[PDB]
Amino acid sequence: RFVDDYLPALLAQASQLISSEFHEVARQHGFSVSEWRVMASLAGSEPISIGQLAQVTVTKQPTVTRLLDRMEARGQVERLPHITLVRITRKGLKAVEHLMELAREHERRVLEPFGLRRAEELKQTLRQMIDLHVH
Amino acid sequence: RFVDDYLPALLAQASQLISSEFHEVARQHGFSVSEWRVMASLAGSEPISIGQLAQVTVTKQPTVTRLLDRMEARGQVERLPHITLVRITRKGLKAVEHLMELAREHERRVLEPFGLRRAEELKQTLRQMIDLHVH
Ligand SMILES: O=C(O)Cc1c[nH]c2ccc(O)cc12
Ligand SMILES: O=C(O)Cc1c[nH]c2ccc(O)cc12
Repeated sequence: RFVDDYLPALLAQASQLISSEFHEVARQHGFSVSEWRVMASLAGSEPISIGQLAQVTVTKQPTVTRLLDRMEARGQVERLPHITLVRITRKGLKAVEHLMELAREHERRVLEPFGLRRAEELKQTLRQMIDLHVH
Repeated sequence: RFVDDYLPALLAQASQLISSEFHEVARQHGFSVSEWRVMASLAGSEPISIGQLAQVTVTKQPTVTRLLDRMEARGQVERLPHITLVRITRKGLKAVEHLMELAREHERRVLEPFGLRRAEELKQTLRQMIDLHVH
């Protein structure tokens, strides 16, 4: 059956199922999905462009702009001129650091049954695919 | 940097980038994303439940119900009693079969740089992850 082996369908189902699990934790800790993606993507990062942030958070750029309006109002991120760059603030980092710990724990549980070899192979393949297909 | 290696972010970016490429082709051939996912998921399949279809198409069940209302009106799918099951009709299969050929061609181009070993490993890992995390 086509869909059983079709790569884009497999990627999309695996992604939705694993992410939905962690999104429950994120909401339990007062975060929306979009807030979690923005703060976790900026944590430990150099300032990046709005376009880069939109790509990594898989969010449309106009949606990201509205999101940054309100996250900047709450002091969690800051927009800078270089093209507009964006960074997480210390307030945002302190707000998200425990959640990032929990995210790493959840990821470890998801990948443990596969073993280190298969887990690293999966992550490397995904990184290579992103770098080939990004615009 | 957290996000560079975080599995759910990697899965979601790879999935969005590869799928967006094929969605362009689907629209060029008169299909919406949701129509493509439903018809391709049902092609060659036994009738499946609305809940199963919602999971495989990564679409919320109420959205799927509205989608099936209009796809059934166009004669592309049919809802049956067993729990409601759903199948593709011959009209729907004829409408989507060429697009499925093009989808297989696009998938082959996406996976060719990785080689058969890495491609099969990726697909097997994704299938195993889906089967572990589905509800
Ligand atoms: O839209 C995409 O590429 C991702 C996707 C998720 N579920 C699907 C089921 C069938 C299909 O053809 C594609 C998909
Ligand atoms: O929401 C998800 O699990 C998927 C996702 C896509 N891009 C992200 C960037 C950072 C992050 O923590 C998660 C994600």
